[PDB]
Amino acid sequence: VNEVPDYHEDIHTYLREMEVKCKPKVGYMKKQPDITNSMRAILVDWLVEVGEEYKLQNETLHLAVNYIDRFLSSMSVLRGKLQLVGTAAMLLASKFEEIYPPEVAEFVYITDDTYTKKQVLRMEHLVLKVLAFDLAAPTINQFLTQYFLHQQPANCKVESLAMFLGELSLIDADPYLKYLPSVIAAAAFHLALYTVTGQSWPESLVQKTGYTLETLKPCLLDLHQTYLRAPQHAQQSIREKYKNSKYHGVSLLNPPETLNV
Amino acid sequence: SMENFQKVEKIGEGTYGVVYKARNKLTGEVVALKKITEGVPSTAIREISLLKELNHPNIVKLLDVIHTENKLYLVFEFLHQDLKKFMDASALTGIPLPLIKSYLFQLLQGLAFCHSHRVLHRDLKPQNLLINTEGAIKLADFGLARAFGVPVRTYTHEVVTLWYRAPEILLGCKYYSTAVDIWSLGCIFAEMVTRRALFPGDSEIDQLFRIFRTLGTPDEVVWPGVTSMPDYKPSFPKWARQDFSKVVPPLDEDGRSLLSQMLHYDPNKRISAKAALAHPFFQDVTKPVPHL
Ligand SMILES: COc1ccc2c(c1)/C(=C/c1cnc[nH]1)C(=O)N2
Repeated sequence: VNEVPDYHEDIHTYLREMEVKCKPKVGYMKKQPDITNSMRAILVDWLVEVGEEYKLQNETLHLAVNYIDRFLSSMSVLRGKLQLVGTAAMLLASKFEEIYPPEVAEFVYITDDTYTKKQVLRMEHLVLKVLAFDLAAPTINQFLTQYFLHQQPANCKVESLAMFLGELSLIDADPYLKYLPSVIAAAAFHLALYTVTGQSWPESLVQKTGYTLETLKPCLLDLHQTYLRAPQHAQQSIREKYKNSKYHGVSLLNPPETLNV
Repeated sequence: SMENFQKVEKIGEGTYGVVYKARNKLTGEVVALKKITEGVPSTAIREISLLKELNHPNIVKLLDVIHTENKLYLVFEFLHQDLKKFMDASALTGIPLPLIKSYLFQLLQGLAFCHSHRVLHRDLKPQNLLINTEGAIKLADFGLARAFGVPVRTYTHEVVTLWYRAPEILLGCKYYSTAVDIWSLGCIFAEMVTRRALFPGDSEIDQLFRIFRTLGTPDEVVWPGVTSMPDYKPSFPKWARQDFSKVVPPLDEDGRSLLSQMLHYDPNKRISAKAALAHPFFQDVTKPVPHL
């Protein structure tokens, strides 16, 4: 019952439909006059640090990022206000997903008093208005945990490494805004499985998802390059986080040099 | 913003704030207005976000949200009465069997739709089930609900109004799932038939002992793993399981069979809402208007 046998295919279908509706605009950053891909990377890396400091769920982080990308798809923001958007997004995601969210004062503290309490609460309301309260969005993690049920047998390193790779994709809007969560999750699962065990995307997931290594190839080639370059990336908080024994130290594993795909 | 609504009277109150009956002056529609620091409450954020996609004939509809600087109004569909008040008003007449069966059939359709959309309700009790004069019954109050993942992760402990709370929650299990809302509906089926709560405890331990006195103290045969659960104690008294026909004497054989599957100890064996819709108890189900 913890794997909901009678509902898991209905839920998967439903998430498939909702990811298309919650999808940010692929080309938004070129329409932002004052912010760039690089400034977004810095913000998302900081949110990883905040989630680590307050011991928040990984789902909470993924939700906050969906909210930010949706908000910036329609609202032009100056570089001095980008962190105010991020803070309000993380506050909303914590209220939705956490048993014990941090208090608003804690969210003011982590911005170093760049912003007042009143500014954070005002931005909360604006983000709710712009998104029309539509907060129950699908994430990469929601698809990953379903895919993990197809392992024969379950491997903790495969699970943590796929999580790590999905997380790295959050940092880089080019190229990852062009792929759906269910696709990033599938490429991440295949790459982690291959790296740890030598195995490949299983037939049982072809039956569930309709995705094959053929349709996954473009995202897989991107993700592979990202994994190879991760030690040199300007942003490092995800690699540091996934050194921890909580995540079986998976950021210390060596990427495969080729995929044969 | 609210210029088009005329308040009529107060109809409810809770943790959230207060509910009024009101009437749209332009369309004539009757509505329920739920009126609502740390910014917007997390219970309101969950209610609004989760009801945006839960459009179903047996789930109360969220029609609009009016979010000012100062107040937040949720504009909901209005229904005449709650099932708790109807059960009181049916005192010595009883509620006819065709109406009980229709209401249970409808509650199971609403619940299966929630579960198919990854939502746990977590507070099903007669006060949160609303009825109208045409024979509909609908699930209401999603402020205690929560969107789940597959498989589930640990969520808020000690949930569900005590009298309707499942044993896996009382025993402190790390995980709970869709089976908790089924337990609640089993308690509600018994209550419609008798008119009194099935397990009316006054503390968590008294709640457990009342359930054990009716269904037997569970062991490793009936419920594998039970003796390792965090709040299980080997000193619990060991009560014998009672012939199910003594639990709700007026219920026939099919009714008894469905109730026993909704109140199974082991959450892995408890019946799903989806599976229950095909139970032989519902072979002759219709949808009559309520008798009062
Ligand atoms: C508590 O949340 C809700 C939500 C929607 C609602 C009611 C209550 C509600 C309450 C009620 C009580 N008796 C008649 N109606 C109603 O008609 N619609």
